[PDB]
Amino acid sequence: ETTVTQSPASLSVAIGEKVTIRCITSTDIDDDMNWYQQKPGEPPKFFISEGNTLRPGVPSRFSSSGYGTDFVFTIENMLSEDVADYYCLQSDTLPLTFGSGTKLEIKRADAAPTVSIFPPSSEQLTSGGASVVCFLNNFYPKDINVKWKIDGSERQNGVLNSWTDQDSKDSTYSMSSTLTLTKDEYERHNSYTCEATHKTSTSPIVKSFNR
Amino acid sequence: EVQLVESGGDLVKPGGSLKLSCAASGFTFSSYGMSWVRQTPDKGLEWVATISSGGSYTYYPDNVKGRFTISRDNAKNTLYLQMSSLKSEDTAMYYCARHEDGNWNYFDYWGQGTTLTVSSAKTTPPSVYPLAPSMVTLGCLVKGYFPEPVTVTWNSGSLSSGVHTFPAVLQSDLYTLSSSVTVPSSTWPSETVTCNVAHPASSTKVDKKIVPR
Repeated sequence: ETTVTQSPASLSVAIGEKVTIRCITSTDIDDDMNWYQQKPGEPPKFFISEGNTLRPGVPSRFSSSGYGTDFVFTIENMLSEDVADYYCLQSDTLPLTFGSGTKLEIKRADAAPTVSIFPPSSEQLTSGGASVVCFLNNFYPKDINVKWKIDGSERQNGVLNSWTDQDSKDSTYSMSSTLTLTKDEYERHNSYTCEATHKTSTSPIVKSFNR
Repeated sequence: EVQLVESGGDLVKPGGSLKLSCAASGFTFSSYGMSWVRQTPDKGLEWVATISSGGSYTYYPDNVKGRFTISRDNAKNTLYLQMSSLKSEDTAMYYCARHEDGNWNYFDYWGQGTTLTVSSAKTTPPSVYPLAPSMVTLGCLVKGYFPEPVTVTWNSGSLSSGVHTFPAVLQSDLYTLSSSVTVPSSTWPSETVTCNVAHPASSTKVDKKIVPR
């Protein structure tokens, strides 16, 4: 059927800058291209319908162009409230197909992560488990690398990593890293460490504990 | 003002069946085409089915035809999606949406969405573990629950600033997530800091106090 290639996937820009998203259809689609905005947690919000006609209530700073296969959606000057995911939808032929989306990020000043490590809680050891958590908070850019070293030696088996979305207040990121491992394996070692290399530092910020 | 509220999302075994419903208000229902769109974090928005205002025509994409069935009740102003032979791949957030046209068209209005989870995993409450060690940072580990969601607050919502709750990550069988809160050093442990976790699926609600080891 009709395929729609959207780009870029993710775009990092600073407040005020022009944002340009493009959607290209595999077949001539006329002017039946639609655009939606989606904030985290909420459902899609209709911004522009067929014929590049702005839906009522959408700021004039938004607009789209195109007829045929090449469609362009632009935001004159990105504001804070515009940071969201944008999707294009072709409504010319079934099946209705959406673009892959463009996730916007607020480009802000670099920031080092505030790292802290937690040894497993007593009641967890009791139930035979032993998880070691390490929080790296309020950093930026999102790109960071965590490594767990159980006594100088690195570990790769048993690590769970979760990142949060760009903070709606300071535009920073935070990630949780959890090293899970048998109570035995745990007790039979000593130095547990959480190594994190962030764009914001030449030396890998390290946080560890013993026993 | 247009309003669409769906319900029926739930945990279901593979091959099982479900019937999502969508209540529509604020507009003359029998005049518009209605539809169901689903969304996943790895495949994005995906049109599932559409039905005409009269109910005469119904359209479906290949991957879902034969198993899903859309239908409408123009008297009750309700939309339905009958799902059968669910696959692990049908796990997604399902949105109820309206078409601006009488048949099919683009989507102008969307409901809040209901989430469906197809899995053989059993409902299981989470084990809550307190994470104890300028300002200090404390955390809470919610481990091994299923399905989603789980609600995490600190001091029953009294501690709002400085809280970071990370997205649950599907483990092998169960989910697990963590939350961290940071407070002035003068307030802990001189003041108690409890972490509360509610897992509605199992009607469980745990309150774990973060005490210094």
